Amino acid sequence: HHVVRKAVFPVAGMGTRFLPATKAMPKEMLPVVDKPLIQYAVEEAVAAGITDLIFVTGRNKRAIEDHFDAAPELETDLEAKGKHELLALVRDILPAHVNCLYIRQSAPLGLGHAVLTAAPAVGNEPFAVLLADDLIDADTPVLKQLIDVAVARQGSVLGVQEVPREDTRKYGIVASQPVDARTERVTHIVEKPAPEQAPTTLAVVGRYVLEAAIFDHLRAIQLTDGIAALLRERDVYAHRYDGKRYDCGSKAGMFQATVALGRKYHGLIPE
Amino acid sequence: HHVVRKAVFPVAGMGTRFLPATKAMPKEMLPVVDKPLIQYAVEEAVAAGITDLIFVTGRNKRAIEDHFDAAPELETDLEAKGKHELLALVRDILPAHVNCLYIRQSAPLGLGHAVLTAAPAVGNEPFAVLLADDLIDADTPVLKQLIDVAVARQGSVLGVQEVPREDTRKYGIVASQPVDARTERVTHIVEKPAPEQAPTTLAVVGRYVLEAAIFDHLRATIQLTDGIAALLRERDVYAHRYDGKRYDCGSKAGMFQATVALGRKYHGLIPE
Ligand SMILES: [Cl-]
Ligand SMILES: [Cl-]
Ligand SMILES: [Cl-]
Repeated sequence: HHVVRKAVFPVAGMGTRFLPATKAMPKEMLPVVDKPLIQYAVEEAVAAGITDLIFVTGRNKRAIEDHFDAAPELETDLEAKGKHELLALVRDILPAHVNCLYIRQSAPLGLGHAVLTAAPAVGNEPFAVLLADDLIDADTPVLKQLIDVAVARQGSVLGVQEVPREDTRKYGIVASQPVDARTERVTHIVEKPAPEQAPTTLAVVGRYVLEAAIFDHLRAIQLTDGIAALLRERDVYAHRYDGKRYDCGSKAGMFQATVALGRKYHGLIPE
Repeated sequence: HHVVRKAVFPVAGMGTRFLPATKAMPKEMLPVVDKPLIQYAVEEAVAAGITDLIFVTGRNKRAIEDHFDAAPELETDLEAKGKHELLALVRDILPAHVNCLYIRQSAPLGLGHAVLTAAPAVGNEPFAVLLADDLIDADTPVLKQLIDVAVARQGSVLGVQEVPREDTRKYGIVASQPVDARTERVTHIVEKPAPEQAPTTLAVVGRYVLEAAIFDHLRATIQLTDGIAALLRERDVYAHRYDGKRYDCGSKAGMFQATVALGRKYHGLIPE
């Protein structure tokens, strides 16, 4: 039976669109108001039952490590000033039920190589993948929505979003047939199809629950290629999750996320 | 059938005996001539067929990571300064089939906590543990000697050696009975006994092949010796008198003698 307790977070984003701010920190450490992108994704994963966090690092790996590892000198300067809500902000980033490990990717070779880099830490277990640039604000954690489908259907699950047909050249797009109102069986995947040639308008977003059989298909490359090959052996579903995704891969999308989440969680309003 | 492919290296040694040098470097990064202690132990593990290296770090974890991760600017400065045979000493520390991952221990709480810290990376597999302060110079990698026993006899294996009775306060000491001329079946283990009350003079050194059932005994409630003792009650634990010379680099005296001896053997260095 399916138990998903490990999650892989590629956190070596170069973030060239955000240079020079990403000169000394990876893209996934840039904050939305007061919280790095990667912390939203970690909080989602932990809310969904993940206990083993696997960070795949690159340049400036220290920004990631220093964020999630304990910081005694900080907690010192904080509790000497009797700051309890603030200590909890730092110390309690992770519950004590949760552990992290770090693996350096050999070179920036894309998401399929980042996932394969995590194999020694995953073993022969299904596992999650979360791309922190896809900042999802949802009433129920999206990874949990995906895990629940993966356990019930017994297969890998890709998170998908309905997108305008005119925009399909921006995304990986599934070819799939409905099996219920939100979940589909995937038969093919196509990267950046022309709008009139796209098989659906269901775009892959950066939330995956993958069976460990994927690793052998990544050793045979791109993650979409490894999933395409996985389908020929095992079951792969897509699930149109309930939630609002902010694409923080662009400055525009990162800016709208700051506005929207600044408003909703911080009562910040533009002049 | 036993497959040992993962090895845990606790590398958060405070090395208070070596302060101030270990202020900004963990103890396991101190070099013996031209090589950090931890690289000798990694090279033994790799020669023994280990492919997944698991470093349990603490303070100054950066020195460990930067030593084993790639360093492109150094291959640059090497190519500009003229060297090229030096590239192999740097790029080729690890073979291409070997990977490293880093877990931070939650606090310096002893070897048993350090082993348990590696549990998420090891899973339900037998695994090796190597303490880099125990620098071992052997014709055959000691970890290989122990893994071969572990596979043949289907149990955990502690690396052991005879020590003077007077020194038993420094070691975990096994009570055991012989199974062949080098391997013993462990019946008990005692942490730092008084010389006159030590059950034997067979000391555990820092090489171990442990079955994954040890993790649950390290969670049951903290010392590695207690985990092994509990493991004995349910599973087989052997001790193996390995072939090789062990230098106790945990003291300044033992690190000094490793530098003199390996200086002589491998670098042609002789006190004047
Ligand atoms: Cl640094
Ligand atoms: Cl310690
Ligand atoms: Cl634990």
